[PDB]
Amino acid sequence: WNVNPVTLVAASGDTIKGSAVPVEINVRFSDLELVYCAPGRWEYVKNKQI
Amino acid sequence: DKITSSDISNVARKEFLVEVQGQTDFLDVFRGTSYNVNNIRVKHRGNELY
Repeated sequence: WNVNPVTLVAASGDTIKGSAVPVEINVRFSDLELVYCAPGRWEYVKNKQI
Repeated sequence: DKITSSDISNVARKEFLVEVQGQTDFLDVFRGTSYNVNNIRVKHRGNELY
């Protein structure tokens, strides 16, 4: 991560956040937790890298 | 729900437009408690001498 980026996708369905357009991680270290959350929403937290 | 840590606790600053002349001192420096002697910034918009 960084270098060649991540690409995270909530495809149509239930948005990760907002637009749900694929959110891309160029952050070098990163750790991902997103849950399916009742407002059809997948919340991942501020690119915590550790 | 991403959570954040910050700076301002470990970095803060305050700047004075001078009036009335006089004003040879500045009290409390920044509002409360203690300034720390070891690191000093006085700026005339030139950064005043050590």
